[PDB]
Amino acid sequence: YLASLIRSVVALHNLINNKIANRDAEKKEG
Amino acid sequence: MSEKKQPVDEDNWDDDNVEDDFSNQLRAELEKHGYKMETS
Amino acid sequence: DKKFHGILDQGEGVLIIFDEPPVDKTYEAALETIQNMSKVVDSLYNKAKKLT
Amino acid sequence: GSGLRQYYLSKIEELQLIVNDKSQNLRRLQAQRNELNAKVRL
Amino acid sequence: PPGGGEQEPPPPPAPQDVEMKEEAATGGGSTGEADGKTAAAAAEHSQRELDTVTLEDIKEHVKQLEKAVSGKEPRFVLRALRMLPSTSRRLNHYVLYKAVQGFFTSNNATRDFLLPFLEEPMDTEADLQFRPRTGKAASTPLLPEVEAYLQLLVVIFMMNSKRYKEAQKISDDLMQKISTQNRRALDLVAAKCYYYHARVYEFLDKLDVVRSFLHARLRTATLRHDADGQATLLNLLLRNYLHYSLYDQAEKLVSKSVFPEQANNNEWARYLYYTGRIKAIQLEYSEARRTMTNALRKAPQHTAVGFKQTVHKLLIVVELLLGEIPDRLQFRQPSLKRSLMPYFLLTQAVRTGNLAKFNQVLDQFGEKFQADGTYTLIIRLRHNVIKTGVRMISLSYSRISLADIAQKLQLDSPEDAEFIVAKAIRDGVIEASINHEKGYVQSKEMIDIYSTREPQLAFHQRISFCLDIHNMSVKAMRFP
Amino acid sequence: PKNPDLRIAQLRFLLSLPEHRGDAAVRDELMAAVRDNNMAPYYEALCKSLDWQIDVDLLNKMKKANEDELKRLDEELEDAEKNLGESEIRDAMMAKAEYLCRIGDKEGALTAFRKTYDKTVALGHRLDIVFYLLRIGLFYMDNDLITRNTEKAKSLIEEGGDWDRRNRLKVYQGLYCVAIRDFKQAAELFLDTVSTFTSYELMDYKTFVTYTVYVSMIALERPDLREKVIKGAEILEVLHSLPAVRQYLFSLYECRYSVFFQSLAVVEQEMKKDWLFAPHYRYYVREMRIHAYSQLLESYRSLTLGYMAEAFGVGVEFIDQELSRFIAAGRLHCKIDKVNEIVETNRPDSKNWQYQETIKKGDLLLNRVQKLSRVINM
Amino acid sequence: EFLHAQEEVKRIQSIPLVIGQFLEAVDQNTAIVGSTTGSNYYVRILSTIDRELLKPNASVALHKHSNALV
Amino acid sequence: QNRVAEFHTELERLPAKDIQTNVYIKHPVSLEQYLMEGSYNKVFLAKGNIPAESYTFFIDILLDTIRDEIAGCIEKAYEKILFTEATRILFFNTPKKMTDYAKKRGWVLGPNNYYSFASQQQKPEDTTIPSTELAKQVIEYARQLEMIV
Repeated sequence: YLASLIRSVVALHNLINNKIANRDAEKKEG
Repeated sequence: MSEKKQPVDEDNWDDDNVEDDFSNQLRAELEKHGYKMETS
Repeated sequence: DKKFHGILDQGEGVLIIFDEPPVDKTYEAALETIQNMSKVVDSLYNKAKKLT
Repeated sequence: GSGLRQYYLSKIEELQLIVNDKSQNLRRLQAQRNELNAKVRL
Repeated sequence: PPGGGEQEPPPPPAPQDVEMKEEAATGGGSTGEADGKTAAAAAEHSQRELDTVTLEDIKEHVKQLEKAVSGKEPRFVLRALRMLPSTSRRLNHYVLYKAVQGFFTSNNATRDFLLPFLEEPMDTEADLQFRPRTGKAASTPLLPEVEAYLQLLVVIFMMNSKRYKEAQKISDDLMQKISTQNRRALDLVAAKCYYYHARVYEFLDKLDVVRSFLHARLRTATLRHDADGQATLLNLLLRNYLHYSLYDQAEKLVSKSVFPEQANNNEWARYLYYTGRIKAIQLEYSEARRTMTNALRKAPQHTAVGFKQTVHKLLIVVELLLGEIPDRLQFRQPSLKRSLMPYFLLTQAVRTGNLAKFNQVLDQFGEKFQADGTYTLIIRLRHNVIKTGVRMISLSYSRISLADIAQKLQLDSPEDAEFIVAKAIRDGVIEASINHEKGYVQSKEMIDIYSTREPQLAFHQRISFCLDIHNMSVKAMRFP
Repeated sequence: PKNPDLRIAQLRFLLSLPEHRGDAAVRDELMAAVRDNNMAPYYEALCKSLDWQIDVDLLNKMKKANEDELKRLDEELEDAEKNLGESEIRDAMMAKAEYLCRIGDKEGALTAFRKTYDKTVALGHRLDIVFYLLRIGLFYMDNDLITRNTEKAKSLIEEGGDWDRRNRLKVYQGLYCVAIRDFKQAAELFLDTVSTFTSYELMDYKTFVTYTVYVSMIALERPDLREKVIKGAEILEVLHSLPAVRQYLFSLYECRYSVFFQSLAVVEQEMKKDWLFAPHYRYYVREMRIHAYSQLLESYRSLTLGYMAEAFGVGVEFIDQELSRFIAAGRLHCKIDKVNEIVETNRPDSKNWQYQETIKKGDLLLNRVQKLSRVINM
Repeated sequence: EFLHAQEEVKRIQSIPLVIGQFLEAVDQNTAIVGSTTGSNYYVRILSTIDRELLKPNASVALHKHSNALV
Repeated sequence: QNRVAEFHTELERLPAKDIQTNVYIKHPVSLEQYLMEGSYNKVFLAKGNIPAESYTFFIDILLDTIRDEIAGCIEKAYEKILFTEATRILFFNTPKKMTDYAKKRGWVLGPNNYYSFASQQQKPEDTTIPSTELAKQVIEYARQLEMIV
């Protein structure tokens, strides 16, 4: 239960780090 | 139903077990908080 | 004063001796990692708040 | 139309929705294969 | 006139610049994600849809005379949009009518002319396929009008603009329903109007016409499309079944439509709260107070929003219907300081044994209590006056006599003692048992929570919860 | 001057709030009113305090000639600019702003102290200025604005220990750091007692120790608090002087549970004629009762309250209604008994307690990642 | 196949190896080492080496002919 | 008829009608305010206040619905009582109420007592009946964690 509680937070870092890199590379391209 | 049947004859929101736990010593520990690092 | 692993009884006049378990170590280190995981989500919470 | 077209026009909706759905799912799996293939080739 | 004359040029161009461009970018970007972006179930203009919740409630209310917003509506409703040469004509008209606002006078449509302005979305080869665009352009007759909070004789033209918008449900359900999922945009539009058309039907009588409408509007869910459209109408279905005081509530329980699985952490938060009051009136408390507590902590993330004032009010009411004693102002607000002061006195007399003091305050502050919608406390609060005392004793004493628990409760006699010790076990207060050899009330202690499989029962849900977040993360990641 | 100015604001803190206790209060308020050129805070007591004496003409000439002693030089300076240095000289506002705090009010202090703030950029000048804002922060007791400049001096002025502004880092553990957050800022931050002497501005040491022994026995029950209060030597000398400190210490550690009501009432009788008269035992007595009980209920798991009738005090019914207050509201983990006359205790296990704790933190972090899942991704 | 690919790189060691010392790193996967042959080079590094082992000025192995970090 | 959920949803529609007047509703809600704390056969001490005609047909059901859970609670941890505790306190010194309890229920008055019977269980446990299905959860744990999601 400890190991799942960190693994979910680790995969949540990869969301925001991708969602920042997605739209900010878009909004400067346009 | 069932009479529980018998034969014989301020504003202290658990801030009361805080406040009735609280009545005689600390009021000069309310801005007596900072004087302690040249002697002690 | 922890000189001794025992317990007393007033209603019995009886001293009772038990041993010591070394068990409570995994759960102790478990909850402190939760205190660290509380802050890294907070570090992500303003990161999404500062920019979507 | 309500009895002879609407049986098809309402049914082609969800046939469009799943093709709409898994195309997003496909291109996610497409890019992940291109990461490992560029990793193995290098 | 020298003081107020020079203060006239700065107020127009700030709505003429940024209030001009925001929906000009939104109406362009959502259109490009209506034409493109086949998977536009979650547009990024859904956050702009969440912005338009917050935008026009504070950005503009009136049409801003000295000619600022009065020229927006004849510009933005004059949209035919034929093709790339005859849309670039209109793309010039985003620029050309700006001189009509600034240099010239605008077209003043004081609450009435917008309904004949809905012929320019028919004039000269207009578009009916862009029911998001015209659906937002059916919200825009309301957006200066309704949100100015007039509620005065244009309520009927609020209604007629919504009938044109209910005719846009007809254009969704009959006119070229080809796989665009615009209802999930229109349902939030069907929310926005029916927050105030709710208020409109609070300024007038009952809603049995809309009840026939809302059941049919709920009917097209679960077959055609189902996300957040079923949910928001279900609170609109529940709130006036609740506001009307009839039986009304077992219908809600058998209304087996509770579960559209999410509502973006805002509608689902209050949805638990509306049904929390429902389960509270049929005397179930512990199941009620745990979704009362769940609704308070789910979306409180503002400052005294108004129904946060109400869920914090009703929460320890039902916890003063079991008899545990939390009281109130540990999270106090400036909009709560006034609304705590009768509720202030209400919970202190529970712990004390004085009831005429409680009947004093109820007689003193009953008008505020009756304003809150909590009439039926007193028929069941005098219940918990002696239940709070007996649980406090049973939590204190491990093995209490009947012959002693009375005289402490100013209860005079060892029969009036266990005149509170035969339904409390039946109501689930104390574990304790009573022998008719001693008449003593003794309870035991729970030890087997770690000795027997309590923890791995609770863990299996939370293991399954944490893996779902990992599954929601990876499925929603690689959009680049 | 300003170093014996601690007494005036403390005696002013003492007078009016006990309404019955006002005979000896006015007998030395007259020392604080018309003497020492004290000017403001009793004219604002014109409808608060007593009828009056004629304090008008005798002192408005004494505020005038002493202002006229000062107000000529401060506003002009121009004196050593005759030999053209920086067109100024530094002898004017740094030497007379102290009168503008002692006898001049906070308004004459606030405009002078910021004026000499930008005058000199040294920490050693910003030493004495910020400490005067904090000493006047006790004087007019505006105890919210002077909570700021402590942290503003914690940020920039505090660069270490190493005898320094430690002079008034005796403004960092008894004026601002432990007030009404006090459970552990008395605990962690009272570890050092390391000096003795009373210099010309250390006017309070021996009665200051009576604070830090009455707050000493609070931090830690018995993981060796006994060394720092009994095996300590500088604390040993004052309890050798003061029996009321010594007997109250040696009641608690030596487990004389019967003499607690004696030793608490002597502390209570000391708390009858003390200046601290607005918000009181935000730790003490019936936590010190539960501090007495947590060590008494320890080592005895089957206890009888007939033994409590003489080992701790009298009133069999008084202990019984006392423990009914403590158990029933979430403290003092035990289960009292009726006519068997037993005080039985129960404890959590080495795993039942932590399973109760991990179920609390697990719900908070789960509720947290509920919200952040839906802030992003629609 | 990527774990079969890591193992097949490992023929590059084969122990006629020479010893240098790590000095600095420019960017991703390219660094500077100081050899024990007296001179100083600008080399390439393998993707296999875990990057936690770097900067004590660590003792490193180098290829004979091509002189890379191995 | 134990419709206390139906009771407190009925009172929502008549706020001042049910309280400020209407003794034909004020008496059944003062009945219910009696029916909160300890006044359920104090109710029978207030039996003789009927404002209408007799109301007998539903105080007989109120006679029925009290005296049977009275019999249910004496089957419970209220273990055994002599005849005179059933006399003074239930109510009504002896009519064929003793025929009511001896025939609807058991509790035969033998030698000077109403006698209780066995009301306990054995409490068996296996805790390896879950060992088939707890293994099903563990296989499911490594199932979704290994699958390419």
